[PDB]
Amino acid sequence: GDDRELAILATAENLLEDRPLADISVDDLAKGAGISRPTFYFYFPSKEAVLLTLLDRVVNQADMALQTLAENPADTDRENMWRTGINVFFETFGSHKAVTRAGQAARATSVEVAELWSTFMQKWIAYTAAVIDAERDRGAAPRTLPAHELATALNLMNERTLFASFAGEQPSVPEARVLDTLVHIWVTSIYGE
Amino acid sequence: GDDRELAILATAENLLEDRPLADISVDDLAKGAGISRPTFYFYFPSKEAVLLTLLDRVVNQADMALQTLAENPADTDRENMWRTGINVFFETFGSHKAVTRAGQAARATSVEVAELWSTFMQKWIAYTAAVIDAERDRGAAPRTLPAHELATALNLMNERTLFASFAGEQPSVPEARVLDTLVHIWVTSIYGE
Ligand SMILES: COc1ccc(NC(=O)N2CCC(C)CC2)cc1
Ligand SMILES: COc1ccc(NC(=O)N2CCC(C)CC2)cc1
Repeated sequence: GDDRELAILATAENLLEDRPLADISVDDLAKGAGISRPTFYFYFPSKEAVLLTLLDRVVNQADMALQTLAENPADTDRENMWRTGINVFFETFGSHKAVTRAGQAARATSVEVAELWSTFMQKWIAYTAAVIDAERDRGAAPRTLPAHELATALNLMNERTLFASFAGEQPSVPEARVLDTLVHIWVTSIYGE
Repeated sequence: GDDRELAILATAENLLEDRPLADISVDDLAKGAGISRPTFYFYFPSKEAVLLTLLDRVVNQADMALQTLAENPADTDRENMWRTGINVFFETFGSHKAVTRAGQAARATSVEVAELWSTFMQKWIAYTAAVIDAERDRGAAPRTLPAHELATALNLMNERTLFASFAGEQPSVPEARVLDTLVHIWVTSIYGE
């Protein structure tokens, strides 16, 4: 079970580097995984379900990395604190660009992909707002915008900006500049009065 | 010519308030415009071409409003200067939410829609960077990030945040909060050291 499922998922991630999900057949997935087509349908109903599982894996990888960071004591340097956090997403999604690209596109056509992304964005926004609230409570950040509203716009900026950078969209921030760009906007907007 | 073309465009904008372009037929468009199907094909090749023209109209409306603002002397109050500028996009796109929603979705499936949006984003980013550069030259803004990179992330934030707000996505900034939210992040990031 585990082994043939993992092989299908690995094959899908590899083929999505070359082409979009529309141009990948179940035959391609079964062939890559060394199984028959009917055996593929035992593990997944569709190529779309495979992408959902890949995206779920990547999103939970980012979330579990963020939880690991949240568990350790807080970085005493506020800019570095936020940079290490944004970097979890930069490195996790940047290490899975094909799944990232395909998953964002699938939000349009898949309610399960749209709901997965929504769910995790709400969790990441809530956490961001809780950190901003803690910074205000300790007198390290000014009481300016509603923290949850600020957190929402900053998280949406990172969603759009990181995906544009990884896809090489025109326009985009160069990948080698995007972490510095986003940290600057987070720190100035969280700590600026 | 002008009159039947305008009627098709008006019908399309009206029907997109009720449903997506996928659920609107050429019959629906011709019927709404008081023409036959074959007469529709004289003016446009597809329902997709109608949406392209609607989006083109809206994007050029925003751009021409921004040009009008760019022509007048600069607002002496830096926060108000940026607020009046962001408000051009808030009001223009917010007044055409059905075309906005349908056009953003069509970027996925239409190279002409994707190129239209890209073209105008590059123009708006260039203008933003030129204003930031002028603010630095006059000693009103600090020389922090590369202006074009800062401008790119701020414009992508507005793209994603305003569209989420107008679509009522979860998550989103409430529409009644989104202008204040974005102005705060632009002003703190442009003027913060
Ligand atoms: C590609 O999509 C996203 C990429 C990044 C984000 N969010 C973040 O960077 N953080 C920064 C650190 C914070 C404590 C949690 C949120 C959201 C979406
Ligand atoms: C919905 O998509 C966008 C909505 C807004 C923008 N950009 C802007 O707000 N401005 C602010 C003022 C500046 C001088 C030009 C750019 C881009 C995309």
